Amino acid sequence: MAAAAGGPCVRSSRELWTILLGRSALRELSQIEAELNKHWRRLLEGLSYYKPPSPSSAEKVKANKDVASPLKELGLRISKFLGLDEEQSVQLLQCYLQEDYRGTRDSVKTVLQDERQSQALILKIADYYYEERTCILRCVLHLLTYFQDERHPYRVEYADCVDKLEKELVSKYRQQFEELYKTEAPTWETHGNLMTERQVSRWFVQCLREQSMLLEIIF
Amino acid sequence: KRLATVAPMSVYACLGNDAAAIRDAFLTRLQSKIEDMRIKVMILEFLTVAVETQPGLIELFLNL
Repeated sequence: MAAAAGGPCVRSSRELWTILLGRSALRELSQIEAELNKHWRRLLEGLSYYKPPSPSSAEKVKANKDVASPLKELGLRISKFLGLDEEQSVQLLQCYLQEDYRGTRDSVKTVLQDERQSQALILKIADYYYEERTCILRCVLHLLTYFQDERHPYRVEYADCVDKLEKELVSKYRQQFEELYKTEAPTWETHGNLMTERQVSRWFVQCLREQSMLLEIIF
Repeated sequence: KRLATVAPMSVYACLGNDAAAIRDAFLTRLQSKIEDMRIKVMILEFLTVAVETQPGLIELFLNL
């Protein structure tokens, strides 16, 4: 509702990275502070970030959105293709907000967009999905580099510490690499013709990017 | 903005209908996410010139 209203803006992983960006500083003070502080244990368990669909998730999805039919169709579709959970899938679609960005990024007038088309929209949703996955690892990597340069709040339980939790990150992220390597091929769960030349490369690019940042955190 | 002030011409015609609409939205969105003071000033600055430098861009602003 609020998201639909646009009053709230869901922080995309992309924005979260941008705030984290090495040059960035000023952005880091605000809403991000709340986000980083948030207890939600996505950081501790990265896998949960793009968890596979579950009936628990399905239930949450229904409860979460009762408000609108239309978004729902897309979210279900995307959740289906990648096999990501519905709630998360809803969030991905929810970056509907960034439509404006979408239009401008498109090519120069040799076309006056075919933006409205469902096919075009879905391709971009996949685009958004790839963007989010890649950015999330990106965020985590910078987030740690950030913390391990003096900053108490996020660390907390990590105050001039004992380093059990934090050490745990290494093995955990490490496990993720297998998945990243595994994405040699796209999920055949996805529909055909979605796989354009562009998608294939972006899919692959996501694979490398996730691996790179994951490696960086572990290092 | 600087172009418009010196230029007063129709940015909108050249920009195109859709691009202008999308752009204006960006300016509002510009203010929103990180609530930077600087970012807010920019939108105000851009819009102020647009209104003053005639109506072509201006009507678009209000209309969503």
